[PDB]
Amino acid sequence: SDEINELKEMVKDEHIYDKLVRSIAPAVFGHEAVKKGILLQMLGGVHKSTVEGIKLRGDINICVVGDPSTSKSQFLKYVVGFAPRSVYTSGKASSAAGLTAA
Amino acid sequence: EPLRIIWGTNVSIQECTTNFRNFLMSFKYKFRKILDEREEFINNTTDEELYYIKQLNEMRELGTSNLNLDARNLLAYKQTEDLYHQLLNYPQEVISIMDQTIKDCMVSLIVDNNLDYDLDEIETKFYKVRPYNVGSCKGMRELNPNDIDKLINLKGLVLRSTPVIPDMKVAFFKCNVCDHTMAVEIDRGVIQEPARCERIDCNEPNSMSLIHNRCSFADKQVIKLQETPDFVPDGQTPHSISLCVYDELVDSCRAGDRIEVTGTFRSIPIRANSRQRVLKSLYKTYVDVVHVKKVITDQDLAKIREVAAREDLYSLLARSIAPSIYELEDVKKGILLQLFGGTNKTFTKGGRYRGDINILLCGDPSTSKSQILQYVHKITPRGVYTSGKGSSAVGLTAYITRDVDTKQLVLESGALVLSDGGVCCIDEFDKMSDSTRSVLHEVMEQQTISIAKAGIITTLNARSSILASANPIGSRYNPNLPVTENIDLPPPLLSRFDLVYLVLDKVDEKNDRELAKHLTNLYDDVLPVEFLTMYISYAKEHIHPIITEAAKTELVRAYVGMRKMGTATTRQLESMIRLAEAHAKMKLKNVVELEDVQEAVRLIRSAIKDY
DNA sequence: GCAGATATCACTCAGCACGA
DNA sequence: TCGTGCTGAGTGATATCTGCTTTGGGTGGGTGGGTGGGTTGAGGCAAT
Ligand SMILES: Nc1ncnc2c1ncn2[C@@H]1O[C@H](COP(=O)(O)OP(=O)(O)O)[C@@H](O)[C@H]1O
Ligand SMILES: Nc1ncnc2c1ncn2[C@@H]1O[C@H](COP(=O)(O)OP(=O)(O)O)[C@@H](O)[C@H]1O
Ligand SMILES: [Mg+2]
Ligand SMILES: [Zn+2]
Repeated sequence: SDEINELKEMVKDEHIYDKLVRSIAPAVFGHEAVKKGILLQMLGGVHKSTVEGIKLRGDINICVVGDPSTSKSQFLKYVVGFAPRSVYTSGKASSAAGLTAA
Repeated sequence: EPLRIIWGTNVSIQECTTNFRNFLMSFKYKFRKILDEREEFINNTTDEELYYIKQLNEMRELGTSNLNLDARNLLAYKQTEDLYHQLLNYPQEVISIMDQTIKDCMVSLIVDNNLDYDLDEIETKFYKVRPYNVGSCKGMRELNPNDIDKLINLKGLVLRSTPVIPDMKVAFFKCNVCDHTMAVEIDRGVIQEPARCERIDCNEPNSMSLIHNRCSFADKQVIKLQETPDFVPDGQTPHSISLCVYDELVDSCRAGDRIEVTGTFRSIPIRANSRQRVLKSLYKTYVDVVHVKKVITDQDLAKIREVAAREDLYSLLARSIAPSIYELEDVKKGILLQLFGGTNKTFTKGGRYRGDINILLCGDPSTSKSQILQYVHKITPRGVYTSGKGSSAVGLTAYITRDVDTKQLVLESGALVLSDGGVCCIDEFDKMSDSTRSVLHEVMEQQTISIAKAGIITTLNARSSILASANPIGSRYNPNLPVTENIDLPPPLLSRFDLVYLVLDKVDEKNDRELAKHLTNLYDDVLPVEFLTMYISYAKEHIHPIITEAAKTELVRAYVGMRKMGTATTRQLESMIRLAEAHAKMKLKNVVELEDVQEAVRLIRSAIKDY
């Protein structure tokens, strides 16, 4: 009941969207678009199956491109340290297997 | 009055016990000095005190059951001259007698001294002696049958050790009928089992059963020792000898370590087949280890704190790190600050921040680059001297393999992983394929390596400092063209390095003269390396600087000024922070002052060089 | 021919009741 | 008050008996021998 009360208080606020955007990745400084993208990725989208039987995707993929020395890996480390289920992998270390069924 | 005597000899055990008790009771280290013709070195405090009495008292206070013994001390005394030979020739009986005498001495010390120490703890404790320095170190290729069942001394390299093996000590039997429990001892690996229940009312024969989980057990481990490479006569496969260690000495030596072991050179038969008493005529040889040696005081702390007060400490340390190198004070200073390292930060709501400094030494060929690399490689406690074109991308990080003994998938540690907490060294950075260099991108940024391939998904910590060197594309460095052209390497990579030095061998009539006079004398004091290592270790362990407001107020200014004159990115500000923290560590301060950060920024501008 | 696990038979010992 | 001949009982030594292979794998070898048998497939890494 108490957690439900807190949740409904959260929803009641009319500035929820920007509050969540600001909260995400607190360590990094003022990257609103990237934080918004990470949030929307975390929420995800509805997956549906037509009358056919073919499946329409419902997940979101985001790629952050930037010059070195910028705050790219900080976002990734935050997601790894916050998301319910997640893994961290490197491009050079990873291979066809391990990144897929082996 | 039967007389106890060691089998096959004429030594009375009571004589051994009384002589050892007298030696322990009254022995002063001055005798050891007298024996070695060191009479003039005798003091009046340490050498006039009962050595082993203090050893036993310290044992009791710390609650330990081990007393390391020196045979040369036995030789020093008068009553125990023959005891040395007896120990050498009949190690097992003498060792057992010494253990029992040590226990008796402890009990007598407690009782006679009228101390309040409870007798229960000492009574139920097993005491063991570990003699060492028992004579010349025999070679692994000089052990003959003559030297069987005698105390020998060996040195070698550990190759592999088995996991802990439980060895039975006291068996436990329970009668199936009357549920009566009795404990029986084990002699020579044989259980003295009872034929029938020991009770009088119940005497049912063959009704006793062994309760496996109530018998007392000890620790056993088997190690393989390979002789040192030097002993190899004509370049063949080095020989190996097996060792057995029990109780405390278990898990005392790791794989790939040089140790000196004293033990009994035993021999044991091998059964021809599992289901018969038949034995092979050839006996297996092995060593029963009784001692293993792997080959800060308040006074030192009072001494160390004296150096820190010295005004010219920076110059002293920079001049002592690399005594031979001449007139490279800035390079030496930069190298030194890498050994100390920045300050460690544990940080939730985010990620850990590590104060590790990366230095690049790129310049003209003949200048002392590799020499400094070797000099630092010696000082650091951990590090791998990897080179260019002699290392691989996988070889640096980690290699996936399988364990034959366990038949399980395991992974080895690469050069970077093996340097966790040390300083990695790379010689030819330019002569390295960019495929392998991409590995270093994550090491210098996240201080971790993540591998996901062939069913292994795990991350290995690589919290190490990188010290690399590069040479110019041409035969020398040309000042005219910019830095990004002369040294190769991607421009972005050069920005990652905390400091990037540039040492060039200009031609002059005085610099060359002085250098020649300095490199020819081989055919301004510097601290001994032994003390310097302790200094850096103490500073790295205890001190932990914390930034002050004055530091931030001008650090913002310094970073913004660096960016204004224009390559300069946030990594430079983080490098300034790390360097300021590291320099404060040198002077043993818990607060970073304006002077230290000024020195850090001074070093950074004057490395690339102030055209 | 050789070692080990197994079962067979024969011999000798401590208790018992009676007679001296 | 007591001494000794008969009995059931239980080990000790000895009689027959099964077994004498056994086993998949290269720190068990090839002077133990093939009539005792062993017939992959993906994934990772050095060389280039
Ligand atoms: N906006 C920021 N907020 C906090 N830290 C930052 C920011 N920008 C850069 N940094 C720091 O600079 C360092 C360099 O970034 P890095 O992770 O190397 O980027 P890349 O992923 O491109 O290599 C990071 O470790 C980070 O701590
Ligand atoms: N300033 C100096 N101090 C001491 N030795 C020097 C100095 N400059 C050059 N040398 C000598 O010149 C040689 C340079 O070789 P090296 O250090 O291997 O150069 P690099 O590693 O850069 O190819 C060294 O053996 C060293 O003895
Ligand atoms: Mg070199
Ligand atoms: Zn019983």
